[PDB]
Amino acid sequence: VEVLEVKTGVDAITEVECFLNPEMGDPDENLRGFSLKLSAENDFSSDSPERKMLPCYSTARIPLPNLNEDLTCGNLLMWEAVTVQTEVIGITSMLNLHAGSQKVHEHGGGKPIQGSNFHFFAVGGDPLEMQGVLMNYRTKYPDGTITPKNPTAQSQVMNTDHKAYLDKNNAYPVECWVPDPSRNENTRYFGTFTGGENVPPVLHVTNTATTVLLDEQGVGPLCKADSLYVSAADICGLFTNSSGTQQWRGLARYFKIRLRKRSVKN
Amino acid sequence: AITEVECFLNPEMGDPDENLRGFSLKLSAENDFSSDSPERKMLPCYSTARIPLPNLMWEAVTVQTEVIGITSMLNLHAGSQKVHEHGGGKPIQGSNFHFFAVGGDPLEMQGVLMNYRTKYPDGTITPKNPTAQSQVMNTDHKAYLDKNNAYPVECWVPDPSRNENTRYFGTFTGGENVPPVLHVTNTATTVLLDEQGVGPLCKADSLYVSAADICGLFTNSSGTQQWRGLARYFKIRLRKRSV
Amino acid sequence: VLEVKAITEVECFLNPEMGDPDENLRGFSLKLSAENDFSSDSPERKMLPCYSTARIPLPNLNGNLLMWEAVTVQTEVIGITSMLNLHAGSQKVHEHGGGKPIQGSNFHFFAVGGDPLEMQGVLMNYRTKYPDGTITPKNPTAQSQVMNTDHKAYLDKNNAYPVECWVPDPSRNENTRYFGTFTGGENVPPVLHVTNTATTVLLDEQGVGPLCKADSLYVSAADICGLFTNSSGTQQWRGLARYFKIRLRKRSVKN
Amino acid sequence: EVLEVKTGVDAITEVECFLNPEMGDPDENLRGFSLKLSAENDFSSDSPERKMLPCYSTARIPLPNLNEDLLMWEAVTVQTEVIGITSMLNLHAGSQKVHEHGGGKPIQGSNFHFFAVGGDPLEMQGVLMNYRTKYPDGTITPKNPTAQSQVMNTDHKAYLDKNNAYPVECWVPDPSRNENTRYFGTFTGGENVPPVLHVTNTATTVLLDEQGVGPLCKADSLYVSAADICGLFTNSSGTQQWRGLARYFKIRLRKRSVK
Amino acid sequence: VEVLEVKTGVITEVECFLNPEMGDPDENLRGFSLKLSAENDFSSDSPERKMLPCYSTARIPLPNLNGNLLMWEAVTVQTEVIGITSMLNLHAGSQKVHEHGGGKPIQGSNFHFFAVGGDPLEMQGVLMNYRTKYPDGTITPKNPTAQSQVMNTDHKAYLDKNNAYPVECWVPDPSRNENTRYFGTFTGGENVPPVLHVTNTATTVLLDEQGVGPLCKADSLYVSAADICGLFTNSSGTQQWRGLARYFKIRLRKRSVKN
Ligand SMILES: [Cl-]
Ligand SMILES: [Cl-]
Ligand SMILES: [Cl-]
Ligand SMILES: [Cl-]
Ligand SMILES: [Cl-]
Repeated sequence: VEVLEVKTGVDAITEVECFLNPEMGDPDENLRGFSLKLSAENDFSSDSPERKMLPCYSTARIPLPNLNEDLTCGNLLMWEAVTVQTEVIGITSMLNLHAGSQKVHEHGGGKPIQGSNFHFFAVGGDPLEMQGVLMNYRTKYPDGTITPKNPTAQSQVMNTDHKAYLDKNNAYPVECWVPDPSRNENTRYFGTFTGGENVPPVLHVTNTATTVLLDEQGVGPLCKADSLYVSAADICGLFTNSSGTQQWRGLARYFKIRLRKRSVKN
Repeated sequence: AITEVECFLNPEMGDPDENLRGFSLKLSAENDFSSDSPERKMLPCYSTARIPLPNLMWEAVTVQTEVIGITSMLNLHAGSQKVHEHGGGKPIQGSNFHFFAVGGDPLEMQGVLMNYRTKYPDGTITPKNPTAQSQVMNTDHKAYLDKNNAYPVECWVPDPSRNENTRYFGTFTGGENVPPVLHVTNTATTVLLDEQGVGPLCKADSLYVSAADICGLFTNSSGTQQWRGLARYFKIRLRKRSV
Repeated sequence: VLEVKAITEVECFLNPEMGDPDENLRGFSLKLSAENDFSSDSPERKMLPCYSTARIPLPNLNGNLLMWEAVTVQTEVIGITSMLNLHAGSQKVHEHGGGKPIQGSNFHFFAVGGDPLEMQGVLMNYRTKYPDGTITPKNPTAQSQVMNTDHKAYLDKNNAYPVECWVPDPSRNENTRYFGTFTGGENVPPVLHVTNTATTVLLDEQGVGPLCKADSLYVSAADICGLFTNSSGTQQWRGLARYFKIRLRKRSVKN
Repeated sequence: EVLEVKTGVDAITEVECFLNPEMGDPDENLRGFSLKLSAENDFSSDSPERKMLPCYSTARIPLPNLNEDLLMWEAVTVQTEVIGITSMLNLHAGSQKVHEHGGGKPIQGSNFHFFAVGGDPLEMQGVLMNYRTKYPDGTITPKNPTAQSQVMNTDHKAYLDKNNAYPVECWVPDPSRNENTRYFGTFTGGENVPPVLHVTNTATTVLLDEQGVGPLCKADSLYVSAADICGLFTNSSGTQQWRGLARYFKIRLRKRSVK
Repeated sequence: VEVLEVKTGVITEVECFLNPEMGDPDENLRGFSLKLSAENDFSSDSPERKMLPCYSTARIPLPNLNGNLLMWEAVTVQTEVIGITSMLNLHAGSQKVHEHGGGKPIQGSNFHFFAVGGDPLEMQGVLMNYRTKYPDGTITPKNPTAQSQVMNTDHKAYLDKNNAYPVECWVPDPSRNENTRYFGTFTGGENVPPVLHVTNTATTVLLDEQGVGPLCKADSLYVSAADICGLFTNSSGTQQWRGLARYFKIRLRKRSVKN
């Protein structure tokens, strides 16, 4: 994390940068960035996934410099997030087809990472707000995860009881939660899910691409209590081991966020 | 002057028992066209809701919408057939349909059938007195989407010759191995204004939302297959217009 | 072509013409044969999808004259959700599985003009012996497998011009606008969109749309959605109807 | 040096043509196809037959004669599409059944669609899969290639100056040249690649560069070039042949003043 | 440097064809990698040097232009992959798709990347397997840990040597590269079709949001690339990366700066 006062004064611009690590499970000390091997074919009535098999959302709160020296003034200053540049880091590491992966056929190279993937990021001045949805409401989730409380069959579609803040890194399983479009007035989020056994990962990098965070009235997220929130999930696909077992692979996400000072009423 | 309303519309995939809400009954295959009698719980239907408004007319101006719970398909540990020996479960994939409508009147639909001789089960509303022409265009088959969980998706499409007071959007992608591709963002808005700058006008102080979101097929360990659907969120901005 | 002068709307649903092998299978073709030698390729009539077309008469408005000018079209394929019936007739994807979706080669095409669509003949196999009731390239040669300029036709009859023999002619059609997409392959997914919010403008670079020459408006289409695979393994083309809503205006022209 | 566009009577013209594909044409009945594909030749003994090799198509269109000593014809737009795309809906003839009782296999697999419009012949750069390929009489291929010819060897410069002679697998348009040509190509490779081809008489490609100047036709000649390999046709035996289709061009030109 | 106005008056272009560095296992297999190994345990993963594609780079020298000084500024780049049609050779080396069929197209995982800057490309290391033992002649992350499989900020490198930095080890660094523009797309998968476009009508603008392009502060311009097109499958079943050269044409102008 770096917080840089690029310019000071009324038109002050501060740039925050950070690399958010993925939280795929990390089943042992040497497989950081991967999940535990996937189980299959568990009956809905006895589906008890292991902690390290479940990728979770990544998140961090980044403290910003205090702007208000007199807290009793009629007008106070807040940091306002105006743009974000972001990309997934280490995509070329998937070109290692010599280590660990099942050969595609006899005498062939290793099988590329492929299959279902999810790429998501958010930037806001409050924690990202999430809605819970489950494949199977009777899944017994493991200690260390935070998942929908008292789920019912309705939790497999929409159960409005399942509201949460993404307020803990490596705790909210990606399979249980989505960003909540009925809330998040102070966050911009973006995600794409692509499902399937053989789905090719497609990932772009460039330092020339910027996303604008301003709403239709020209206001970006406002950093409450001088806190900027970054969230991500970048499940790149499934790594298939020589044995045939499969593990999720994730990669870190870079953020560069440009902020300006907005005057608001107390 | 301006008001916003929102709704989470649940999918109606069939719901074969109390536990399998959001899924259909397992799919039958290979019925002859002359003896095709599908069970009610096997047929996804269109979802719809009528949203009352404060009582000039309310004009629908924009809609924000997205499919809810897409990441739930990352549960590959529960119920699904292994992709190979020692491998994880098979992702939901295959034919899918994503559709929504916003209107001041119920959605107007036209009936088209794969097989006109299909015997549809009690509880569904399907084209009446179908003929072979019902497999192409039979203009007799007009309906209003006036009941939730009743009009099967396979029997009905939005009618482009009507719907003067509704805007609708859908995409059908067919095939066994088709990957679901779903995007979420709170930064996308669809403007509902026509070329004259006029949106859907809510006739009896009612706003109509409609959806179908069949995400693909879930393959059980045994090889059987079931539709999986997801709820759809709507946030509609309305303004008052005099008439 | 002088000033614009007033406004009328026509709409039509054009049925597909996939072959219709019996009275129950409207919208399908006869099952496909395979592996006919080029020297003995005699397709049956009901196996061959043809272009759909209709002529829509308009009011007769007549030194100068007035003509109906086509300005915009809204069009879409009708019944796309019918392909979610995987219980009827289709081969199971595997044991205990649902039926196989319609998929594979598809062609989606429409045209709007004030003359019949002008077409160019091109054939896979020039030696194909086409059946009675079809209108195909006359006196074809090896060159008819590439470009043979002899093969000019008007789409002047419904359910007669096989889709496999004919394409819209880009060297002609001055008074028609046409649009088509061919996607080929064994397992290609059908992808079809619907919305009543999309309009195709028919005006050319000078703001002039198709002009209905003898008070007739022409619509044409082909919407082969893919192949339907029966339990036996036999395959049939499946097609769907196309809707047209065309807005016209009155235009002054010199005689 | 380019001056003002010239307007007036006869300052505009339009030309059109159809360019036939050059896929090999293995016998008198198989126009538009290649000879069946061989496979698995060692790089040291790779001798493709003439009729197995698709070649670029090209033609020169004469324009109304302007005095070369000052005006030149300037190509402004081109309308172009592939002709006969629906012919691939013939699945009854020649093609291997997809399975027992099934229809024939569609044409699919690797494909290349390319066109160019210019006031000079298209300038090409040679690149080879295998520098040791022994090309047959009747083809013009990179001369005296080396191992470097499998990547970039700048000796391999050629003009597309002969129809049905330059194999598509040996040559690409040269981005370091072609100051007076606009070219456009897409290669898609793979066994099962679906052909995707659009037609419409409403789409135009503008040939003007960033200064608003199109190709200038040197001696009242317009050069058109194309390659449209649509995929592989699979015979019932399992053998495979390239299938190609003709391309139509309609080019609009204007007179431009020069010095 | 404080950037002042563009120096106007009676702009230059430089160009380069940058060769791919796929490993080149012998004198005849320029542009390919060594055959790919598979299934090496993470604890004993020792790739041979000729199996590892590396980033390509070149330095283009420029003449010095000199209170206010002048520097060359890169405004636009035209770039494309060279030799894409070479993949239509399905007769040489590749395994037949089925009995009596043609050869298997190049397909599978591919990466296409370029950069243009006034300093060498700045890179960040990320590994599939931190315990990989890389071969002599490669430059790879130093003292990697488990954290090196996600983000380890210690792994910073300059692309300061051609055919040395393995593609699999390094990515352009978005936290640096203030004076370079880079662009890349990774497409992974066993059977991914290559899709490659060529046209001389496409230009990438290298100006930033203030209208300033990369500045050649030490009178040098840097081009960098990786173009792994896919995997070639030999008749034996073995697989090799295939790469192709990348063309660059960069338009430069003179920019005044404060000393
Ligand atoms: Cl909860
Ligand atoms: Cl009815
Ligand atoms: Cl004829
Ligand atoms: Cl040469
Ligand atoms: Cl390092």
